[PDB]
Amino acid sequence: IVGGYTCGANTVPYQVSLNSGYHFCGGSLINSQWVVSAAHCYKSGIQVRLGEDNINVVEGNEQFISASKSIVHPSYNSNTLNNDIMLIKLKSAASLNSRVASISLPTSCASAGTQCLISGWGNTKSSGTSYPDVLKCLKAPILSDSSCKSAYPGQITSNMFCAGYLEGGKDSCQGDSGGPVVCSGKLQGIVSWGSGCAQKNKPGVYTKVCNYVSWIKQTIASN
Ligand SMILES: NC(=[NH2+])c1ccc2[nH]c(-c3cccc(-c4ccccc4)c3[O-])cc2c1
Ligand SMILES: [Ca+2]
Ligand SMILES: [Cl-]
Repeated sequence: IVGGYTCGANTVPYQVSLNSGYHFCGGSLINSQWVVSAAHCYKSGIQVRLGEDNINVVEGNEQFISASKSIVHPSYNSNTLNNDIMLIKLKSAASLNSRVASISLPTSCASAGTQCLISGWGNTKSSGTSYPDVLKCLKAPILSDSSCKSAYPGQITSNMFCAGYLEGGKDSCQGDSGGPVVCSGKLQGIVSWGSGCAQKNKPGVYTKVCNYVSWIKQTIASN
């Protein structure tokens, strides 16, 4: 997260770190046995780490659970990143409490102007790499479709939305992919891509979760 602030330990209880010997992507807990992340964060050997703040120090509250299976959306396109969503089923259910809690899926999509909270352990520099130990937060608004399409002509599908600041300075970045974009207590987006990080007129692009709720529900119900 570039231009964000330190969240404060366990203030984002649905945030998870996907780990394979190092942190490579974020994710969101939506119930005690399932996590939602981005399809491009897929790999084998994923250990989901819940209740984290400093990802390099065991401080207490952490729950490390292995993924039993990861379900990449069948229509995921790695060249356009259209349908960049994945569901991860945990080997055992997590113990939910005040430090580990799930986030609700939306019933409707959000409107431009909605203020959301994006979090993650990704890079905090736009020009260079500086990875933090603790979780960073950023409050950012969803942009209108015209501004998004005007910024990325020909690359935005109906399953994506832009959120951020056109002046530059604040954005999600590498290491944040797969993580949550929460607005009014509902998970509206998943960190997907962007051109650089925090550059002027190049806002971040997120997977529009409201378009996948029936898919998530049906897939979980059958797995
Ligand atoms: N400007 C943004 N808002 C933004 C958001 C998420 C991002 N993720 C990345 C990213 C960069 C390099 C590699 C990966 C990557 C690739 C495979 C698996 C996991 C992460 C990224 O997610 C850049 C990147 C940029
Ligand atoms: Ca830790
Ligand atoms: Cl267009």
